[PDB]
Amino acid sequence: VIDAFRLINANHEPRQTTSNLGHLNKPSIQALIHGLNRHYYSITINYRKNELEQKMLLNLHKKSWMEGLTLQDYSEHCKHNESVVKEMLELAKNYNKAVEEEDKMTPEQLAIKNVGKQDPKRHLEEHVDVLMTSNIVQCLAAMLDTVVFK
Amino acid sequence: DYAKKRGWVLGPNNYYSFASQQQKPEDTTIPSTELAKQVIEYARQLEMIV
Repeated sequence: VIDAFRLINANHEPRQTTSNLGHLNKPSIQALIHGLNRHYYSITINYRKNELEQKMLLNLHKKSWMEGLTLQDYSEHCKHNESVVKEMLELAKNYNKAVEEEDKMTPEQLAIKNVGKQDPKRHLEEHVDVLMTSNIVQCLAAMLDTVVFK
Repeated sequence: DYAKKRGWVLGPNNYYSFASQQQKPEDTTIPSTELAKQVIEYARQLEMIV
């Protein structure tokens, strides 16, 4: 949240118009209340950047290369998998207990069925995505290493 | 003559080995390229728009 200003004198229109470049921002209610376009006027802000700035701003979030080919402590892998599956067991039970409804529930009542109560479907979707991504990545790393280093 | 026709060692008299071992295949090399392709295809089908 940022903006650039300048002062309007006591003279009419403060500035002249030869494009739509001024009128693209829809000034906020608070700024108007506190004096915008009455005592001061805004100016468009441009964040233009050169080539080397662009190249380093892209290079901040980049980890070392070794991190790419590091496996996980396999024991921790298995513990994580068994924990999530032991959660999916109960989530599947609740999914069953919840699909049986949705017929004996008013079309409006459903929109409130899920407020303060776990929903099995969404959690199952999240856990399935997590499990499947993690396992695929670990497997691929293991195979890729198995080949690269002798 | 019939033993000659077939691939029999013709050992001691009336003693010919049939090589029932079938080489007893035990060597394993961890075929990886196939496994890597398989996994990348899982990921492909997982992330494409269907």
